[PDB]
Amino acid sequence: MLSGLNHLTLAVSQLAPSVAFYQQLLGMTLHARWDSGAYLSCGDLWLCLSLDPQRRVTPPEESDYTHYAFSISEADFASFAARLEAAGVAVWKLNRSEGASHYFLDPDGHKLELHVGSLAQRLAACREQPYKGMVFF
Amino acid sequence: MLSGLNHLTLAVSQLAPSVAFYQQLLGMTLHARWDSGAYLSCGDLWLCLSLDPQRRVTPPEESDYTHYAFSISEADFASFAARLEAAGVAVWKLNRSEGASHYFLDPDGHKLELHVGSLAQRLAACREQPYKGMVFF
Ligand SMILES: Cc1cc(CNCCS(C)(=O)=O)ccc1Br
Ligand SMILES: [Mn+2]
Ligand SMILES: [Mn+2]
Repeated sequence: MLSGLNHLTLAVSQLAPSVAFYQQLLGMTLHARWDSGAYLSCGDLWLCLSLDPQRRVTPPEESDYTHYAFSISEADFASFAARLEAAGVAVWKLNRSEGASHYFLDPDGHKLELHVGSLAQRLAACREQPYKGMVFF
Repeated sequence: MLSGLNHLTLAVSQLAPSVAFYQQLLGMTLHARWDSGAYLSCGDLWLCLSLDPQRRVTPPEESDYTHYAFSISEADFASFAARLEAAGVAVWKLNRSEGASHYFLDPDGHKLELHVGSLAQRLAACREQPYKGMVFF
């Protein structure tokens, strides 16, 4: 059967600024870089950045809600979000509809998120403040 | 400090066929569903399906290379690929890299992959046969 996410691959329009964003700004671990891509890790996550001439820099109003959330502790969340804000990182959402989250964009407009909490914690919170029509299995 | 992927959220145009795809076809566990979304798990992966009127059913020629790969064992790979084929699931790429990979599309055209192999395995292969311009850290 399927056992988890093997890797996340993001198409990027310019390799160097994307590597800098994920490694320097977000603090992910850079393992390899070549003319057309890079491999990073974020804890157990394998992230690939793939240089793609088809990737467009996409404003958030032009893309759907597909997004990628990274885990951060309650102790680190606010200062990390504030550092991104002070660095001029663009945002895409303000309303906290799924808990403690900070919504921000990568250089190509990929929709990213910092989130505090697990799925179990989100289910427990939703039992008290459920989304409309919610059923739990 | 970021510690991993917290969740992957896919925007979907029709919630029922997307739930059927991820739960019934791909075997993920459905934890909750509401009028505009669902939460599933696949091992450690927290997957959210979010009903989004902005999601277009997108042909693979019209999207970039961003994609989401799920882990499967080598022993299970061929029968899972055959299950997807029986269900008429379209393929968007042939494998030409190390480790088994099956590249398939979800109902809205999200680019998915089954992959056998870790980052460590990929890096080992790359060290022996580096991509053009490849540098390691
Ligand atoms: C830091 C780094 C950069 C590059 C890009 N070098 C570009 C050189 S040129 C003269 O063609 O502009 C590759 C690997 C690492 Br690691
Ligand atoms: Mn989210
Ligand atoms: Mn891949």
